Amino acid sequence: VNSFSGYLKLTDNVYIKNADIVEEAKKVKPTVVVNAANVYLKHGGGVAGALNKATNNAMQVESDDYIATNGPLKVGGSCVLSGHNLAKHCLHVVGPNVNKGEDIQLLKSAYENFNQHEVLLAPLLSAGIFGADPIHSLRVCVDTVRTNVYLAVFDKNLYDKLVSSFL
Ligand SMILES: CC(C)(O)[C@@H]1CCCN1c1ncnc2[nH]ccc12
Repeated sequence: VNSFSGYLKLTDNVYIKNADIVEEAKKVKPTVVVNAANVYLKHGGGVAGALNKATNNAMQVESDDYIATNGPLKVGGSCVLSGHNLAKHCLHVVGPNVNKGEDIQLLKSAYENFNQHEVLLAPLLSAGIFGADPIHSLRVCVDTVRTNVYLAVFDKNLYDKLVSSFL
């Protein structure tokens, strides 16, 4: 039993809700919140910009030190950093950005990072400003993640389409 509330159950391990991931994290304080990161950990917009803003830019300061030490992530890769005031940890995961010409096949690799964590709050990888089809991202999530994932979908209209079209 966990403290996630109001989710629709899609499969044995995947749950979905129309919600702002920032407000969800602040309420639940999950062990792991997933960020929709880029390889530079430059948290400018979308989920990343919103999460970072909610940390008063502390996420960006920590991220800049991480990059200065380690260099950029790989597309499809991840790193674990602090969750600041939002969660214990933030798993920064880089899905392919179609608006940069990146290979959508890397979306499965991106979701594989979730399997290293028993329970996560997360957005749909590569959706929104990353330019992929959210229906496809949900399918890849369900077919790749085996741990317990609670998906927050910001746009109510998109949420209804994801639910109604889910196979
Ligand atoms: C599918 C996406 C890209 O993840 C959705 C579609 C709109 C934005 N986005 C978000 N989802 C959850 N929490 C969020 N907080 C700020 C933005 C945001």
